[PDB]
Amino acid sequence: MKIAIASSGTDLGSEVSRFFGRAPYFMIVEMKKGNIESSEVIENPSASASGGAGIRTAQIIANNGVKAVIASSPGPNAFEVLNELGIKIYRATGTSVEENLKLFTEGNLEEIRSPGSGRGRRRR
Repeated sequence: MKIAIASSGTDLGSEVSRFFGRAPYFMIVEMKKGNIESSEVIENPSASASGGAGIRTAQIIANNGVKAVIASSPGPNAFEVLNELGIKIYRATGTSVEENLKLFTEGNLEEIRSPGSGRGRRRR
């Protein structure tokens, strides 16, 4: 279970920045026993040059094991793929990264998912 805070700046000034679209600063938080065991931050490579990018960084967020993605992208665009992926989507109403961390440990924020193995209806 890894919690990833979109934007979140790089220190303690960018409180969630604003929205999640091309934020070249996705903070990664590998929580283990309710105690952040690793707090790092990865910046985007060329968010202002490649063709059709920004929300494409999501594919990479899933390759990092980020089972949690708290962001505030404007529209179901990002939440659309994160859903077809199978990861836990999260919404960032707006508050701060420091508080967001302890906020995920209490399941305060909201999350959305999309299971594909429900209602067992086998033919036989």
